[PDB]
Amino acid sequence: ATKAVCVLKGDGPVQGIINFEQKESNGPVKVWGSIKGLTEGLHGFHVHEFGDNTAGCTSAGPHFNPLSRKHGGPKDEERHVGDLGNVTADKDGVADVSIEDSVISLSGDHCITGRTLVVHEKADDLGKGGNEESTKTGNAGSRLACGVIGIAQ
Amino acid sequence: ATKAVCVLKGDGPVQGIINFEQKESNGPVKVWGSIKGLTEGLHGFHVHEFGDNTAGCTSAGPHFNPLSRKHGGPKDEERHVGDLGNVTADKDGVADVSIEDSVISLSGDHCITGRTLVVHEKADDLGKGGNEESTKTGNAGSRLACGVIGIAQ
Ligand SMILES: CN1CCCN(c2ncnc3ccccc23)CC1
Ligand SMILES: CN1CCCN(c2ncnc3ccccc23)CC1
Ligand SMILES: [Cu+2]
Ligand SMILES: [Cu+2]
Ligand SMILES: [Zn+2]
Ligand SMILES: [Zn+2]
Repeated sequence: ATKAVCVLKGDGPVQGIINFEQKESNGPVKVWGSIKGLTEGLHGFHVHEFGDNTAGCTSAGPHFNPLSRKHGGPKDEERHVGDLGNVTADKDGVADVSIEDSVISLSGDHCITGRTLVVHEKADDLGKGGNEESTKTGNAGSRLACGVIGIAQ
Repeated sequence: ATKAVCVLKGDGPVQGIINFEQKESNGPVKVWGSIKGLTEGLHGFHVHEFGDNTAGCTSAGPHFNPLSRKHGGPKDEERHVGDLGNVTADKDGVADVSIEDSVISLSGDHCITGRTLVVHEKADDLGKGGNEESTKTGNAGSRLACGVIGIAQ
């Protein structure tokens, strides 16, 4: 298998740890971990293009989009490679994450390693919000925490 | 050109920013930036194998060594791919870095993107210290600051 990992930090209380594992080349990637310090509800969760956090999470640029598509949800055909939807926090501010995604990869042109995982301020509307920004960012707002996705042992 | 970047942080006062640029595929890589908060003297400077900072800089593992060689300096034929020698701080605590290396790459099997850059506690002896550890780590001590090397715009 191929493995990757991301430590999420920002300027506020949000922080987390997310693991990625891919059994086979071109097969699905399991994504799991925990994020804390959140407000209750949905927070957009995306791989952004650049693994640059020079100036904070803003430096990571737009959602990772090697296939030239519009923004969507992870269950949509029309989506960015980096569109992993939302994580959902309870009242305690914790999101336990355990999903599988077929579009991200840990090798090749869909590879997310060396890019930035970001957890956002607000819900991602998954492109269904009825404005142009919806089909670009999902209207998920600012970047609460992020980290560069790295190769794991 | 291909570009990458790394934000160095840790538990202490050391922090920095390092840029990488590779003009031609498989060509030399320019490495430049600044590290502050260092004690006066040499600090070992390496790409480590993993981009895992789960538990801090320790999680990055040994030096990036795809060819299973012994530790050396950047000028040596016998070196780890990640062996970038030392950065050198004055009394101001600053090392202003400007290196070119032809062994590291931002593509291929020697790609450093997705791995961890680390600045160490003390001098790297470039494998000339006369003990087994010299030939593994350069006796450069603990990990003051690190970050995952990411794809840049
Ligand atoms: C509760 N935990 C302990 C075992 C580590 N965990 C996993 N390990 C390996 N692969 C996974 C794939 C999908 C979801 C979780 C895991 C689960 C976290
Ligand atoms: C457009 N680019 C990134 C920053 C500017 N560039 C540099 N390249 C290489 N070394 C440097 C050392 C100090 C300051 C700037 C650079 C040229 C490539
Ligand atoms: Cu996003
Ligand atoms: Cu090192
Ligand atoms: Zn998107
Ligand atoms: Zn080494």
